[PDB]
Amino acid sequence: KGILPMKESFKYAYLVLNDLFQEQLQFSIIEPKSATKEVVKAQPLIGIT
Amino acid sequence: MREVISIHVGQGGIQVGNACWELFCLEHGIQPDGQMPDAFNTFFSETGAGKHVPRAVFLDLEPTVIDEVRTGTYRQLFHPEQLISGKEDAANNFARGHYTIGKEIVDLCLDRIRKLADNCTGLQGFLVFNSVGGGTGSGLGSLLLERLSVDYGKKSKLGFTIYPSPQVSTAVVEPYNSILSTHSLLEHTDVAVMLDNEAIYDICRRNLDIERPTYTNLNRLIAQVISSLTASLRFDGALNVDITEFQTNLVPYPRIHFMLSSYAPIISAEKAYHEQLSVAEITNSAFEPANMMAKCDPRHGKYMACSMMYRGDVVPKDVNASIATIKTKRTIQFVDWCPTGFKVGINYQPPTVVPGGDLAKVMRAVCMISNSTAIAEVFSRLDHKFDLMYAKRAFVHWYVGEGMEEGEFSEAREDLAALEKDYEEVGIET
Ligand SMILES: Nc1nc2c(ncn2[C@@H]2O[C@H](COP(=O)(O)OP(=O)(O)OP(=O)(O)O)[C@@H](O)[C@H]2O)c(=O)[nH]1
Ligand SMILES: [Mg+2]
Repeated sequence: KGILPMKESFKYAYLVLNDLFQEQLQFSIIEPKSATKEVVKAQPLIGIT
Repeated sequence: MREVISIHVGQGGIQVGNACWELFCLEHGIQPDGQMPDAFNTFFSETGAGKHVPRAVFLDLEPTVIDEVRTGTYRQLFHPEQLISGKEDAANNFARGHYTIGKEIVDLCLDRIRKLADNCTGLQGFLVFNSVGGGTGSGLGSLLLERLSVDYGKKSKLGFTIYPSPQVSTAVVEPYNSILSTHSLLEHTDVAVMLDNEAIYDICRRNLDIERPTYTNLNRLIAQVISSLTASLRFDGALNVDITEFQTNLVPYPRIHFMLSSYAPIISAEKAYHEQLSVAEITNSAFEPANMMAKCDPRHGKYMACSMMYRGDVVPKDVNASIATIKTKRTIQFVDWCPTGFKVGINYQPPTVVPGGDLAKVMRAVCMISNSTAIAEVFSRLDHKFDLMYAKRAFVHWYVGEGMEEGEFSEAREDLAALEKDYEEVGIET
C-alpha cells in the first residue's frame, strides 16, 4: 500500500535481506499480506421447491 | 329426519370404519346381528321389521380386508352388495387408482351412493375416511370427491385423512401421493382433520400406559372422536351444534380448512377414579400441546378459531369459567383479528365404553376441533421430503407409465407453495 514511510535505500536493503533469509533459512522476514480477489462462480439455479 | 353417509376407502379407512361401527352399534343398543333385543336414524335405516342397515359403504381394490369383514361377527349387519371390492390392488401407486383401475370401479360406488341418498330425506352431509399414504386410498378418495362435488354440489363433505408422521413411515414413496392427494382435496373438501399416527402413539404411551399398541387401539380413539363430533345430532343437549354450522365458525377463508384435533380425558380404569375429573382440569388437558392428535406444536403458531364439544353433566357456567382461564394464560395467544374464537357445545349423553377396550367409563369428556396457524410445518416438511427425490426424478417412471403426465407433479408443488404463502399472509397482524 506504500504506507511504510521508508527511504528507498532501506527498502532495497530489507528485500535483499529477506531473499538471503529465504534462500538460507527457508524463512521470510516479510509478513504475508492477504490479497482478497472477488471471483465470480457459476451456481445452478436449483429450484428450492 | 337428519342423516349422514360415511365413506370408507382403503385398508386404513376400512379398519377405522370397523372401529367406529362397533362403537355406534354399542351406543345405540343394536346387537352385532343388527337386531334390537328414535336416535338411530342418523346413522341407520329401518327395514320395516327387525334389523337396521348402516348408511355406510366400504371400498377397496384389494379383497383381503373385505373378505375378513364378510366372515367376522358383523357378516349379517352390512348389506351384501355395498362392500364393493376389486381384484387388483393399486400397490401404493397413486396413478393406478386415479387413472387405471379406479375408473372401472367408481361407477358402482356412485350408483350405491345414489341408492343410499334417495332413501335419506334430511341429508346433512358426507363423511369420508382414507389413509393418505396409499395408492387406492388417496386415488379413489380423490376421484370420489371430484365426482361428488359435481353430482351434488353444495352438500358438505368431511375428510378424516391420516397423514404420514414426521419421521416414522411405513412406505418409501408416500410423500408423492400424499402431495398429489392434498392437491386434489384442497379444492374439493370442506373440512380436513389431521390424524398422523405418531402423535396418537405418544398419547397411548403416556396416558393409556400401553407400551405395545396396535392399530386397533388407535382406531378406537379415532372412533371416540367421531362419536363425540356427531353426538349432537342424535342426543338432546343444552347447546346443540350441527355439521352445517362449521364453515361459518372454523373456516375464515375458503382455502384454509385444515385443522387438528384433541381429546380429553384419556385414562385407564386402574387410576381414573382416584381423581375428580373436573371440567376445568379436562379442558386444561385438552389444550396441552402434548395431547394434540396430530404431531404439531401449537406453541409455534397462532390460533384462528376453536370449536370444542363437551358431553356429560357439564354446566355452562363452569365452561365459561374455564374459557376465561384459558384466555388468561400467556402461552396461548389468538390472532389479532379474532376477539372471540370459541364455539362451545354441550351434550348430556356421557361417552360409551367398549368392553375389552382401553378407555374407562367417565361422566365428563371434551373434544376440541381447533384451527391454528402452526399447521404449516407439516406441509413444509412434506414438501422438503418431496423435493429431495423429485430433484433426481426418482420413482417417476412408476407414475408416468400409468397414464399420468409429466407436468402433473409440478402444479401440486405450486399449490403447496401457494398454501404456505397464504398461511403466512393470514397470520400477520394488521
Ligand atoms: N391410523 C391408521 N393408519 C393406517 C392403518 N393401516 C394403514 N395405515 C396407514 O396407511 C398408509 C398406507 O395406506 P394403506 O391404508 O395401508 O393402504 P391403502 O390406502 O389401501 O393403499 P394400497 O397400498 O394401494 O392398498 C400407511 O402409511 C399407514 O400409516 C390403520 O389401521 N390405522
Ligand atoms: Mg391395501
